[PDB]
Amino acid sequence: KVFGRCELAAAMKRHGLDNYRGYSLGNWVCAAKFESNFNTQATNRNTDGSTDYGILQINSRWWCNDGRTPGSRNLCNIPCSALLSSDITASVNCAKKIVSDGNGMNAWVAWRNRCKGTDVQAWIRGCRL
Ligand SMILES: [Cl-]
Ligand code: NA
Repeated sequence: KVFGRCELAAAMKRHGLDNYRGYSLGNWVCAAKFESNFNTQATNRNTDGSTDYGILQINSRWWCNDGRTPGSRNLCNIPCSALLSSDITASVNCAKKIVSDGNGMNAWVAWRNRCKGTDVQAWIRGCRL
């Protein structure tokens, strides 16, 4: 599914991401544009050989098991495939655990490289609040 911008803003608020560990809702919406272009089915290869999955692009080396990444820890006890669904619960439960891993949202290179230091409110401007 390719979520509409305000549709995704609405969903992440439902699960309690607005201001989670101090990161305003718009930082998450901003992360989800640039990681995946708003698409729950997104999958990408990293060099280290790991793959990034879904809306936020959760990585298989630590975070979910995909069976092809040596040394995977499956720190969300989850199949990476389940994070491509249309129901973003698993991707949020896991994202809550990553962000809480100390380096915050800097765990997302597109957040660092593109969201951070910006007016992350443009990402929810027009959302019915
Ligand atoms: Cl932080
Ligand atoms: Na893993």
